[PDB]
Amino acid sequence: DVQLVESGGGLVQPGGSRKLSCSASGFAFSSFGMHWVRQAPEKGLEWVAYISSGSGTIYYADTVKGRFTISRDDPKNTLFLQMTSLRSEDTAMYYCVRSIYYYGSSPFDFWGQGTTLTVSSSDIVMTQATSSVPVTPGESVSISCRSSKSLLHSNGNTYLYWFLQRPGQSPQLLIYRMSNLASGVPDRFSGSGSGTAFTLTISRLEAEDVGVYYCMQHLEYPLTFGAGTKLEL
Amino acid sequence: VFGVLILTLLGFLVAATFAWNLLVLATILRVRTFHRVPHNLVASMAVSDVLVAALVMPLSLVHELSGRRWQLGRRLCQLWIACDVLCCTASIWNVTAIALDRYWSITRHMEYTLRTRKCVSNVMIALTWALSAVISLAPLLFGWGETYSEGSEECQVSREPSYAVFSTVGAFYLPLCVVLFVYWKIYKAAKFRVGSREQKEQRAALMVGILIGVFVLCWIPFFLTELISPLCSCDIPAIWKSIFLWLGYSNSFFNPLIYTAFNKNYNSAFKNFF
Amino acid sequence: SELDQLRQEAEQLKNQIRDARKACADATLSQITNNIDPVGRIQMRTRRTLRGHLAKIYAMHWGTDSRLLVSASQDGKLIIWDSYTTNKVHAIPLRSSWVMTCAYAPSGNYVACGGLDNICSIYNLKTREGNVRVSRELAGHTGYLSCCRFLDDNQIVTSSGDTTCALWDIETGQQTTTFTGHTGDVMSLSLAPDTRLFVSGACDASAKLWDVREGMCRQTFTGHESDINAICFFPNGNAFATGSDDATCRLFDLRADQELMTYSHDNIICGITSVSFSKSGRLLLAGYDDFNCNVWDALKADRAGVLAGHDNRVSCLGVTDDGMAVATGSWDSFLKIWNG
Amino acid sequence: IAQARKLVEQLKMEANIDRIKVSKAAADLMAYCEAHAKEDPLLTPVPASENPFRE
Amino acid sequence: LSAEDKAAVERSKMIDRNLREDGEKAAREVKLLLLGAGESGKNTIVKQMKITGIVETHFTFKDLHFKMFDVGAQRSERKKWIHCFEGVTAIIFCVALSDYDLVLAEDEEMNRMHASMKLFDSICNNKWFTDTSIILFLNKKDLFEEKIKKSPLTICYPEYAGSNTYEEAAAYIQCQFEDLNKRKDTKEIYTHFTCSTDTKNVQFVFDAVTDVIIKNNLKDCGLF
Ligand SMILES: NCCc1c[nH]c2ccc(C(N)=O)cc12
Repeated sequence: DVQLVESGGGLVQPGGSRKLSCSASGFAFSSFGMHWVRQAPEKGLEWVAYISSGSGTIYYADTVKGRFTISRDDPKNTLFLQMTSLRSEDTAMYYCVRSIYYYGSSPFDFWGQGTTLTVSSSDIVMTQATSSVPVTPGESVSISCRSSKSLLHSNGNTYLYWFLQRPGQSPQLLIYRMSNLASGVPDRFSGSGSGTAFTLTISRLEAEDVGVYYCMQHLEYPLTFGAGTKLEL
Repeated sequence: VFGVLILTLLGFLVAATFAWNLLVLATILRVRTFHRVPHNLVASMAVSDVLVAALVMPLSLVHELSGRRWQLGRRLCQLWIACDVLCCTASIWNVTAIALDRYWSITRHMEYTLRTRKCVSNVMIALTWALSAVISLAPLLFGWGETYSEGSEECQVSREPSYAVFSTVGAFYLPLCVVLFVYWKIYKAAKFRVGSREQKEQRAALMVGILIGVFVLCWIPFFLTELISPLCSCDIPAIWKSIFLWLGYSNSFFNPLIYTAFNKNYNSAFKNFF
Repeated sequence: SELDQLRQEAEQLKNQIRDARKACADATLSQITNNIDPVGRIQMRTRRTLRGHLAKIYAMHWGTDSRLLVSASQDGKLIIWDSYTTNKVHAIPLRSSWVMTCAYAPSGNYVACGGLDNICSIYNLKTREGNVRVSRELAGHTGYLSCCRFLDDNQIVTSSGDTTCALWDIETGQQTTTFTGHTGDVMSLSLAPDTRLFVSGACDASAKLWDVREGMCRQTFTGHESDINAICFFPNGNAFATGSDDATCRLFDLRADQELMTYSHDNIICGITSVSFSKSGRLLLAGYDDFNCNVWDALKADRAGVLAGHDNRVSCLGVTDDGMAVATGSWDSFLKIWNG
Repeated sequence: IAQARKLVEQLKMEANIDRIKVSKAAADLMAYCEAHAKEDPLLTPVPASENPFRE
Repeated sequence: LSAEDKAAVERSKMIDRNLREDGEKAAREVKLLLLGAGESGKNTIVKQMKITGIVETHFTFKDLHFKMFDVGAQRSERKKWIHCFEGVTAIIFCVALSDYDLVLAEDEEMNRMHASMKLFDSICNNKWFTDTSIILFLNKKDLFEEKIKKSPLTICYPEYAGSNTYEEAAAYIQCQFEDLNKRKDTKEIYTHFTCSTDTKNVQFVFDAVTDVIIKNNLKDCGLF
């Protein structure tokens, strides 16, 4: 019974100060690292920050470091994000994501509802070949994307993730490491790839399957998100 | 000297005090059950006892082999007369350290837990080596005494009337008093914990007496002579001083004869080793 | 009255069985393998060493993917290792610290353990939350547990010191079938590759072959002198090897129902703790009480090598599914992984 | 007194099985060991190129 | 190594840090093994010092944490699990004085006071408990006083050769249980006559444990 509650938001003048709050319940909060992901209007997702269990590792984005900080409260099961030195380019809705890392774990499984934030007015790159692909009902279509750097490691494990976002709904994890299906997802979806080119295959498309797909990489920080593909009937 | 027999005996002493300490140091690391609190002090004892045998005793042997004239200039005299007053003091304070542990584990077994123990142990293994350095590099890195002899090359530890008393008091007399007091207390406790057959009473006294006598007879004549000679402005023959020096150096031979040979686990490990 | 003639009939039946057993014995297996090229020399070195148990180690079990491992110690802890990187994945605390067995589910979702509390506990490793929790406690034995094996995700078979073995149903927690016939404590189990029969060694110096579906004894094998401590199945599925306290290991054959060969020496006087085979069945590894582990040629009874790296006695021993490594546990609280 | 009857019944049930010669079974073990010999990493050492436990 | 193995290493570091932290909490405790025979008075002993398989009990007296394991409900072979308990601080033994006149139920030619002696002889001289002390309790003494006036001790041992009084019989009984120890150079036996007494039962155990700990500390120097 995982539930996510967030507090804070609303219009504010540039340079204002506030704090973003998160609430967790129904699971061991002390054993999960947390991520902050924002999505500007008419834009894709963007990784913001990461904190591990025990507060032993903290990371920030290139355009975020210096004007942001993260923290957690184990006894109260609370997550914080202090707001300072705000700009007009930070108008986005912030999500909360949990992740656990051991041999065989599936990170980014559960996503929060998020809260709206708005104000008054190299590295691996993920590229999707086609912005919008028409869909024929009852047929099978595929979505393909590529990367500038190979995602194949010495240990043999590759780091590619697929996320589906329903219209007006929080995204959910479909496939992790390009070949493993997440729990609670029907067997219609199937992931594939070879070295640098990855294609996602769907056996059949239904009325529920319509949505926006995203691609992710986890070889190194920061985490880059490819532009979403609009599935149109 | 008085025949080649003395030289052969000194060489055998060098070889024995090097090889035995090397064997002990190898054994502590080889055996993986030797990772407890009272075993780190034995490792410090062994390394301090081997650092003098390996590189402080042959230098004295060649220095006294023919004439009281140093082979090199000021490049070696200062270095040789350094570990001599550092790798020996760190051995006297290691014996005092092993004693204070046994006392606090028989007199106060309650507060001496599995943490307090390790903490106080490691703290002592530091202060011991720190103080050693302070005294050794005092008549040099602050300006004091000679430690420069002359063209006659008479390499000798400073003979300043204040440095002699300071170093002797800070190196020997305080550890001597501490060891005597703690072992008297331990012996009384062991006597009391027997009465309320006879081997358990006639072996404890023998062990304590062996420890005290071995520690005392090998260092008490040297230190008292040093303090008495400069201050009382009295000159002693150069033979007695040399003999006392060899006694002080030879104490390192007896030093692992007690804390390692008579133990059970260490003896079993030695027997297991070829 | 009728007791005397019943005893006489039982004795004559036993004599008839032994007469048939002797009559069907044509020749020993040693003569057949006289002209077989021997293995030669076997050398193995410690590739990994795992530490973290602050007590004696009593059991272990390999995962079905030949990478994960489970160990149980009398410190009250259940640790899941990653053998490749010597990492720790889970650490489960037990209600009772007197544990003497552990097992790993073939599917990889469940882990079971038991001990002196006469209760077998089953743990769930894939909960929705990021933690493990007890899913079912099985009770009904009147003695300490000795072995534990998973038939599948919903069945399990245990053996205890009350001279009985039982087959459980995890969903309901009720004993489906019980096995009787042993007159002493049962100390070991071994499931057939087909998962249709199993064998058990007891303290009365005997072994029996059971039928899981019918719940009846089919065959019994004797020949040991003191007590049986370990048992294991041949990869073919038609033979098994045992290990005792008389410092001897013996190989039995189901189809002929006899004993084929014995593995004894003259410098060995301590009992065997564990027994395991190789992937092809050419070697037989047996742990010993003198801190050593030996390797025997299964078809010639010749010591091919020695695995001496432990301070205290060896208590557990296992071989991976693909046959690339062998792990050993001991009372010095260290797990070592060997390779050839 | 039922223990004696149960024991004698079990003994009677176990004496009706069929048995084969030892040499056959020995040949069957030797043949299996020879057939599965090439895939035994412990028996035949493998090069360190594909050894997962690469220290 | 690849942004997903460092997390595994830090998780393992947290795991073994927690393991080490929990390990030293259970090292500052005294473990005692409770033994006996039948209804010799283990229940009364537990009642005097209190807070299926193995039963455990916890109690504190003077900032010492005690754990007592009762293993009287096994009925299996003692040989196959007695080596699990090697390393306990001490062993508590309970004997009923008022058992010389009584015999076993299923067997008539067996004194109930001889089986206890056999069990004590077996437990005391074991390859696993060579350096472990034993605390001996003689439980029922008032009923022994009541029955000693009319019945003689010669029924059990026809060699008592003494007046049927309390002291001369109790001392003989205590002696009969103390020469069964053939390891006098390494083992010590503490005896206590108690019967529905007060905190005296716990104070004796505290004193014996303190003595055992002090002697164990002294033996590490080769000085005892
Ligand atoms: N060869 C040992 C000499 C030594 C060790 N510690 C000392 C401390 C003081 C003095 C001294 N010459 O005053 C000498 C020594």
